[PDB]
Amino acid sequence: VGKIVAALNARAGRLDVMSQNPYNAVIHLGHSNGTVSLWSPAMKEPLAKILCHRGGVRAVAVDSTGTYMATSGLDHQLKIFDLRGTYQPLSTRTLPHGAGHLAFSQRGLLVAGMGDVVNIWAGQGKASPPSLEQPYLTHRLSGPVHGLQFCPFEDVLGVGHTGGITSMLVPGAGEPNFDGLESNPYRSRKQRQEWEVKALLEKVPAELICLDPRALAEVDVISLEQGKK
Amino acid sequence: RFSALKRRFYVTTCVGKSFHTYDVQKLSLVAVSNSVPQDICCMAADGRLVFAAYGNVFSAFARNKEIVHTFKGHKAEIHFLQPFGDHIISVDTDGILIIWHIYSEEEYLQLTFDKSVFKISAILHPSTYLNKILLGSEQGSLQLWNVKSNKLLYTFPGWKVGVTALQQAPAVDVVAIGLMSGQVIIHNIKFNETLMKFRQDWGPITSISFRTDGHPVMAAGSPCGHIGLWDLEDKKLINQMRNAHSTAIAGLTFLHREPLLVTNGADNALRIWIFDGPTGEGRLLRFRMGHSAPLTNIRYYGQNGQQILSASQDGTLQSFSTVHEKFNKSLGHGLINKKRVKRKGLQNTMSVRLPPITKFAAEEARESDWDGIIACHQGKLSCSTWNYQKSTIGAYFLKPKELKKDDITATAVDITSCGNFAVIGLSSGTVD
Amino acid sequence: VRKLKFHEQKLLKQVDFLNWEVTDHNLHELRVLRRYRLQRREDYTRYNQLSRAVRELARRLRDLPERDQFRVRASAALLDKLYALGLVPTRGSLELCDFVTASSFCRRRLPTVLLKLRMAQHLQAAVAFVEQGHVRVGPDVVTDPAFLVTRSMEDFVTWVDSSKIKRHVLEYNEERDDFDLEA
Amino acid sequence: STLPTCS
Amino acid sequence: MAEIIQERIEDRLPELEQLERIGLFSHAEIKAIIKKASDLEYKIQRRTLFKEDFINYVQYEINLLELIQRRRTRIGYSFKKDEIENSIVHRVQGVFQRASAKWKDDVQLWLSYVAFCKKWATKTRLSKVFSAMLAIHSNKPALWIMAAKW
Amino acid sequence: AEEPGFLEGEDGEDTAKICQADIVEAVDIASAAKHFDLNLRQFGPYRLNYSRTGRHLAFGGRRGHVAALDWVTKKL
Amino acid sequence: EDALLRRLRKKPVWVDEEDEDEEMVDMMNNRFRKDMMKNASESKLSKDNLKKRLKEEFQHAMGGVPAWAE
Amino acid sequence: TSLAQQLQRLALPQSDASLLSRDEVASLLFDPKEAATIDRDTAFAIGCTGLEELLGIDPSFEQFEAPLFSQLAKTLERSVQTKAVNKQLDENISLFLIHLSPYFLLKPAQKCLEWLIHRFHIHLYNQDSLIACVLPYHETRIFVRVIQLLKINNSKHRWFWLLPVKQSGVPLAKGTLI
Amino acid sequence: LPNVIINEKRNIHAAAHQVRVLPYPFTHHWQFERTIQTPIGSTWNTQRAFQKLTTPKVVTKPGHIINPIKAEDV
Amino acid sequence: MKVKMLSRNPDNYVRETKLDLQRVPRNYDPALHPFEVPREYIRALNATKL
RNA sequence: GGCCCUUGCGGUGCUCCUGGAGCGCUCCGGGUUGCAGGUGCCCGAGGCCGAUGAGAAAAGCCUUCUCUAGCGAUC
Repeated sequence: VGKIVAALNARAGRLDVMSQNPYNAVIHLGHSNGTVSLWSPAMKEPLAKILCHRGGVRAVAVDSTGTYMATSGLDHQLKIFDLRGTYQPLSTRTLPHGAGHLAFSQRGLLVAGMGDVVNIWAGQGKASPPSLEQPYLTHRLSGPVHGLQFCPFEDVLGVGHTGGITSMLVPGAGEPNFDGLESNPYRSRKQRQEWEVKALLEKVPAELICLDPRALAEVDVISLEQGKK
Repeated sequence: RFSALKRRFYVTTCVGKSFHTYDVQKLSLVAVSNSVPQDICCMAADGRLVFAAYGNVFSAFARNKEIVHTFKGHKAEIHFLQPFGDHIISVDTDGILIIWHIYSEEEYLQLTFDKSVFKISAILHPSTYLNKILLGSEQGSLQLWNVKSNKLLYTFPGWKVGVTALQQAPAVDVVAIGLMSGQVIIHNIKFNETLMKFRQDWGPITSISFRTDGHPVMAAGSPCGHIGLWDLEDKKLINQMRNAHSTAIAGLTFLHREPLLVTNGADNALRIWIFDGPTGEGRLLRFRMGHSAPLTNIRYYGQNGQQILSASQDGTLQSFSTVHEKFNKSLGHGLINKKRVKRKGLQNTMSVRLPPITKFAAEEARESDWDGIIACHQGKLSCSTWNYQKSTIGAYFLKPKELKKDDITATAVDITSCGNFAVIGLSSGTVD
Repeated sequence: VRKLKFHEQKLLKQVDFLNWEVTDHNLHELRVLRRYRLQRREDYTRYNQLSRAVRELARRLRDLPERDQFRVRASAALLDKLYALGLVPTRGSLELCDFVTASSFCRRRLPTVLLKLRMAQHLQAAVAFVEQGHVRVGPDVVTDPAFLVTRSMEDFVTWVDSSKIKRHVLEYNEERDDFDLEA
Repeated sequence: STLPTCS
Repeated sequence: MAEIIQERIEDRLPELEQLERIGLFSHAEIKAIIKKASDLEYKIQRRTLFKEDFINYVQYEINLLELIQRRRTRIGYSFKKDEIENSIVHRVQGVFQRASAKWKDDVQLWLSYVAFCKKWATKTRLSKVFSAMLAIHSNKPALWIMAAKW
Repeated sequence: AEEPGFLEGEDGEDTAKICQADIVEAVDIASAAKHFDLNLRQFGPYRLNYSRTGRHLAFGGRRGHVAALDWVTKKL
Repeated sequence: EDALLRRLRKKPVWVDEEDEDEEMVDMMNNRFRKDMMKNASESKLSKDNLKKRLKEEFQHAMGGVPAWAE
Repeated sequence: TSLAQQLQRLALPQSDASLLSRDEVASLLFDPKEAATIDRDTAFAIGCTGLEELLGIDPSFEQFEAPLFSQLAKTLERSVQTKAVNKQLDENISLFLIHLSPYFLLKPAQKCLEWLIHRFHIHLYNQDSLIACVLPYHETRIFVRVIQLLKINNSKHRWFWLLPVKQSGVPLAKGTLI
Repeated sequence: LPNVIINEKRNIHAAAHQVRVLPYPFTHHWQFERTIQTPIGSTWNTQRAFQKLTTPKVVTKPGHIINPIKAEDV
Repeated sequence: MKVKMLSRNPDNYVRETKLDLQRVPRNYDPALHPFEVPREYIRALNATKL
């Protein structure tokens, strides 16, 4: 539409660490206190605050399924949290250098960017978090890392740094079978414009964002008893 | 030399009493070493340190700048240095070979060889060999030694010419041997067979390098300044690079897994060659060059004092910066008919070359507007002008109109403070 | 992107990517940037915010009693500064002080004043001349197009000497003198 | 290299 | 587009999984059959249609039926004929009906349909085919003789 | 119809020490073309983003270099 | 891949007694050798294991075995 | 353009755009508009017919029936397989082109070349072999067509001097060759 | 939760979209919630699964006269 | 070492001719298609408005 | 002035070291990392004009999109 639906004051100082949960659609904010705040456009206050580090948090990343949360901080600790109602650190590991950036692939691989070196941790992922015991692949960049992301449906990793941009080969990171009607790499212009109208017809309002994507299904219990009265 | 924490190669060249280090990517100076009391005679590098020998004492350099370890105990000059792990091998003139631990500076082992029977002229440590070194002699025999056991494993009868170079081929058991006659012999030291032989009629073999980028090419230098390229697969001569350096070739090395050749010489030049053209024709890619002939006249240029103008017997005018070598510049050769030089290059146009400059005068005012340098050449009537900003020779040749012959020469030149006028004296006694 | 069908338009009404008038007012701003060539959008913001300050001062001054010495002295002080820069046509009442806009500041820039003096006929040509060092305000040469010229200083904008454009003007008028110009 | 450092 | 083809492949899935139950076919063979069936299905659901695509579809199903028939004798498994063979025959009959509706004037397609009905189909299905033939091709005396001969 | 990729060592080797050059020679020519190293150091450090469809890539430099490209083919 | 490819188609003169001995050298605690380790078990490799380890590193660095060498 | 130069230098035949779309198709026998309406079965039939015709004139072609003119070659696409498979394919294609070179003026050789271009994209992967095969017939017009198949626009390309005969549609002159 | 604070305030804007009453014939809200769980679009279901979910209750031929029931078709 | 990477055959995923229609593979994995409840509610809301 | 397979004539393609702006590498050493208070930012078109005013005019490349017309729905 082209209008600003919400403008929220975090009241936490400078904001530089931010990520979203694709399953949950909520926004994660890292702070120097060591806490991560969950935000939605409807509320003027954060949905939840989770203390994760003894120092300032500088990176945050979540998986596509929305189950696991990966954070790193100034205490040189890499943490994995279970977002499904428990909010406990599943795994802990101390690092020689500091993990500036974090990312998650569609198959559950986790990559951490420490200085000029990237490290990828791999786990079976079948109802389990990635294993921080020993990394899967390593690579050294020309300069310090400034950005990481996985290609959606390819087994490559994109790294941005001072020297330039590099593309790595990461076997087993991309999801094999894509849906032709949602995200087709081999789509024509006419296919693209048909999809865009369908998406625009199906846009979700901002106020429906909650911690539970299925919150619309449950009956409004407080409105029940008001009607019963 | 390869480096740790930095995936780059560095080349180190000896400069009198010091040495310089350059990155091979762009030939940019990265360090300058501290001076030593005597001229450096031999150098070696083992990645971590740089070893330099002067007189009968050799020292180890850290960070490419300062010494951290010095080794005394030799009574003769050292010609050979071989890094061996945490130990260093030094070979003297009289024939003493001593192995030293670098950090503790103690002497591990001392070995002597009879000068009449076996004078060491080349040393090599073959790859993947446990505590084994290969020794070559001027008499022509080769000895394989084991440092740990301190026994002679085997003696190669070799050839009667004499060994001048030893180089490890890209094979587990194959080495390349150069001879004084100009013959390169590819030999397997384990089973004692000669795979192939190559011969050049240019003098002794100076240095040998192997190309490892997927093409079986071998390069051997000559004291004449020529380089021969040999095909190992077909056992033939590929091509020859003539006059790569005016003086004798000192060292040539192919970069690892790269189609690049690094050469230096006594003509004060370090050059890079790339074999990417058709039919494997090497071409000049990069160079760091100074005057190749003894200097004739040097004068400070500018009141700021960060540059000096210098003239040499090679017929060139050059400016050397006193703050950093990145600001060094060359004004070119003395050339009449510059437009012909564009068509044919510097070579094939040697006729238009001018005699070397003997005296010159430079003035800094009006340098943007017109020429500010006047120079007189050897045995020449006319005086030539030069331009500093344009970095080339000027557009005028100043002479008396009435004279045409070269029997009279120019002896004294000067330029005025405002830069408008130049005063030239002649051997006949006329001042204009 | 595609032309919406009749049924699609009803559900997807008020959806337009390029035109967001309520949010950024880009279409109105674009006319200002093109009409008076503005290199940076930031320069337009400073003119617009400063224009609000002039208008806000005038409305507050109006609320003061008419027979007040403070209002009279302040009103005369405000209008003489605006008239000097050329933002207000005459030193009349405070009613003229309300007509100043961000475009009023743009009309006082050097490239558009060059246009009015008929030294250049095209605005992109006028910006070119100052950037290439052909226009001077007094002895000083001005290269920055963002340069508001005073009415008094307007009398003394002219071609810099030893310039090719001045040579063309003198050649046309049969007044070209090699001695005076090149010297 | 596998030479011992001392003696 | 692929919605009709997807419907037809999901209709083809149960006999393939029953064949995997039999041990007649391996899982990679089922994958290859699915791939080639989808490739042949994409050709006959286009906006521009050619007869050779229908012919290739019919020939591929006939070849698959022959391969199944050969393998059943070696295995000795004669159960579940109706789950697989009748489904394939019904699909081929539908393809023939669509092809004959699209191209009525081609006698050769009609004769191929008659031959397939003789070899694999119930006698009443072949009876319906002759009535469709003689309804629009009553001006050919030879077709009357063939119906009377049968 | 597709299967996810895999990489396992043999004779007790550790996958961490395996470098990219070893992978490229052992993988088909199609995937080998996806590994490249753009060298733009004159501008500042780069931030990169992939489109939701994996075909397109856009990146931005600290000094102000903004470019969008299809990365599968080498077009800008 | 190999199936598809098919469809498309002395005695050393000298010996060293220090090498014949089955002595072990510390792969760990040596700067040059620790980069050559593969798993944690090879903190100390024997003489024969070191030889093939050194040889294969040389061939990997050289890019393989040149054709003219054999 | 420094980024543009790096990207155009990084270009490879494997990541060609025409691999991912059917807007344009390269064909020796047909214009691209008609060539984009040809199924793989039709091109395979043309190639098999050309090879069958070639077998009558010269027997020794039979060895090319299996690796290049069979179902296995029909299903095979080079980009999916490794570098060793591509190298073996390069050897087979070079041998087959060496055998084809005497008969290039005949129509069956043109059909076989059309099938090879359609299936293996030899105009991108095997430029040198194709040029070696077609070079002795540089005075003919089918040579001009084969050159028009190639892309030699870059001035630093090996075959850049053959650019005008592509742009103007004229045979190569012998003086330029000399 | 050891170090997690959960905002107890309710999202009134989201609550407006939820169903207020409990529909007949459901006695408990857990019973009604079960029926709405299954998605019906073709995005989340196969084509034949989609067809059986969207089966119309009454199907009439457009042009045929509909007569009253006659003794179970006599 | 044994390594495999996903390599889609372009002839499988791209149509053969201009006359052909585009091939659309479908995956019903719920991870690929999130928000099944809110997305369907909007479609039902749009249906009543139409 | 000098030039002798030449030219008061013209053109190309590579190489030529970032001040801050490719840091970190002799040895030694890196192991047990041992919830104060924040309410921002943006929103003016009127000509003491020139000749409509991203002036005007012409060629070659990509991007976005509009109309019909067949064709497809027969199982």
